[PDB]
Amino acid sequence: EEVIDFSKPFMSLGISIMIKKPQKSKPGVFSFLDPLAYEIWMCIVFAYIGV
Amino acid sequence: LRKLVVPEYSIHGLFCLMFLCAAEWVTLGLNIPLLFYHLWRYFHRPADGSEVMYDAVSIMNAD
Repeated sequence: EEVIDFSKPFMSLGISIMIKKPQKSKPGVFSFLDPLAYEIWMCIVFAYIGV
Repeated sequence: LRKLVVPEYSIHGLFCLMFLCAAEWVTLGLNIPLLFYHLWRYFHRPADGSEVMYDAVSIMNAD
């Protein structure tokens, strides 16, 4: 701008983050526990013990 | 009394295990000393017989 003259921006932008699209993750061993949180499983174990 | 001792110690051990898994450190610290006392009491048999925690012959002693 010190040596030329600009116009008002015709397109405003900024820095941003590019990532690879999340894919269907390869199922993990012990993915059969995913429907319930770990805390539920531990409470189940200790309720079994207590009962 | 002999038939009734193991449940107490093992249930207290269950308490200790539960508080370990839950990561409740303070209560586990408060409970470890009694755990070790029970362990020592059960596995020492200070009585010379060393066959039962309470022995009818050794029992009836005032001490």
